[PDB]
Amino acid sequence: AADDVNPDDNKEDFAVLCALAALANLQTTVPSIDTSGLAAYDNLQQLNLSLSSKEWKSLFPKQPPEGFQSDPTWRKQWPIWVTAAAALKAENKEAAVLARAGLTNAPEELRNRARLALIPLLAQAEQIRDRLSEIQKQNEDTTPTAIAKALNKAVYGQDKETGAVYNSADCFSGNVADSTQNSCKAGNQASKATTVAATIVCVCHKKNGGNDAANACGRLINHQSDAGANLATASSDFGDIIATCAARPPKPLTAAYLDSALAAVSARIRFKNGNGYLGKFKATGCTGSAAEGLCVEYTALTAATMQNFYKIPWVKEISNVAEALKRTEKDAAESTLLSTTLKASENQGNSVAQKLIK
Ligand SMILES: *[C@@H]1O[C@H](CO)[C@@H](O[C@@H]2O[C@H](CO)[C@@H](O[C@@H]3O[C@H](CO[C@H]4O[C@H](CO)[C@@H](O)[C@H](O)[C@@H]4O)[C@@H](O)[C@H](O[C@H]4O[C@H](CO)[C@@H](O)[C@H](O)[C@@H]4O[C@H]4O[C@H](CO)[C@@H](O)[C@H](O)[C@@H]4O)[C@@H]3O)[C@H](O)[C@H]2NC(C)=O)[C@H](O)[C@H]1NC(C)=O
Ligand SMILES: *[C@H]1O[C@H](CO)[C@@H](O)[C@H](O)[C@H]1O
Repeated sequence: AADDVNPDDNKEDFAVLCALAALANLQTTVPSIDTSGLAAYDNLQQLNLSLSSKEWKSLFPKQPPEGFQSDPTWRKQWPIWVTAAAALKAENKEAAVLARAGLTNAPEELRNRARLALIPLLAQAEQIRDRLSEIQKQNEDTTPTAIAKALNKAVYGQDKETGAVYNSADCFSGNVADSTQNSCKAGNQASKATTVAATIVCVCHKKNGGNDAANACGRLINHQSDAGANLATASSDFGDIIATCAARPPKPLTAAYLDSALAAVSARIRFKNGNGYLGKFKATGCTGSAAEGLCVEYTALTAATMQNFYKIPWVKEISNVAEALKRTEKDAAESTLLSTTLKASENQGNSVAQKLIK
């Protein structure tokens, strides 16, 4: 019976699935967009405003005044100016701005020369700040909570940040089917095994009624019960199986780690007779019977249609997280430098008075 599903025959598939199941209820840090440069630019805007004429200061309203409501620069800059005016209203803020810049009690001629000296500096800093602001916006949905929810959808079919647990109603799309064979199919019209947890049930469960493949996923599982007939009571058996797993992903979670996990699974799916299979398959279907199979049947999956594996909900959710992280990793690294530059521009602005006095 070497060709039947025996204890440990799905052990290596189970190690890969355990790594994926450990993405449930995840508490990870994400790569941080360094936005300290936004504050540095705001400080430059405040210095610029402080040094401006009484006529300019008088402008500061929800939109530019009549005559400028359609000027594209005023439309762009209005909220930035308004924020600077508001921040300068705060007790002793303007005095602190001027002191940092060497412009306390500055003669009027010096205030004007200083403001003019800031024109090229601010023009250089604008596009740097605008890129940093764009990165912030582009990445604002790459958060620990959004990742946890997506990964809990992947593992357990539960769109929640924490407290996700095995429940067949959520782990199998629409709950378990009439038969194990139908429950353990994914990608077909009647796709059912749409989570990592359902995949583990299908690849690892002990069916009731004899001729089961208990301990296919490892001899150290203590199957205290079974999955029932046709997965009717899979939850108790899943608890025994998952108790043997304690994979931990790298922290912070990376796109590379997630991509490597999906590639590993992809490299293990085997094609036979027009379907793909994860887990040992002998004949008939992925039924939980030792002489048939303990597997997921990727119905109609072939090497040439493998793109469809990436549309299965769990795979798509993990892929989406990986893609979000892939972008945020790079944008976080870019933002470090944008922010350091903007802080450097603030320091430059604070020095122009020394030059001009001399
Ligand atoms: C630091 O703080 C200073 C103030 O101390 C602030 O300066 C102001 O910046 C705005 C930037 O848009 C300047 O706006 C221009 O204003 C002229 C008209 O100027 C009169 O009116 C203002 C209103 O109070 C007075 O303060 C000023 O002294 C003048 O009396 C407009 O003609 C300009 O429009 C052209 O440029 C825009 C781009 O800046 C274009 O979007 C617009 O379409 C216009 O360009 C087109 O027309 C031009 C024909 O003239 C042509 O040459 C172009 O090629 C194009 O075809 C603009 O609205 C304002 O004057 C500045 N004020 C002072 C006192 O300097 C800085 O902005 C602030 N720094 C930063 C980085 O925030
Ligand atoms: C698993 O159970 C099925 C259905 O009873 C049987 O056909 C196989 O021989 C057994 O291994």
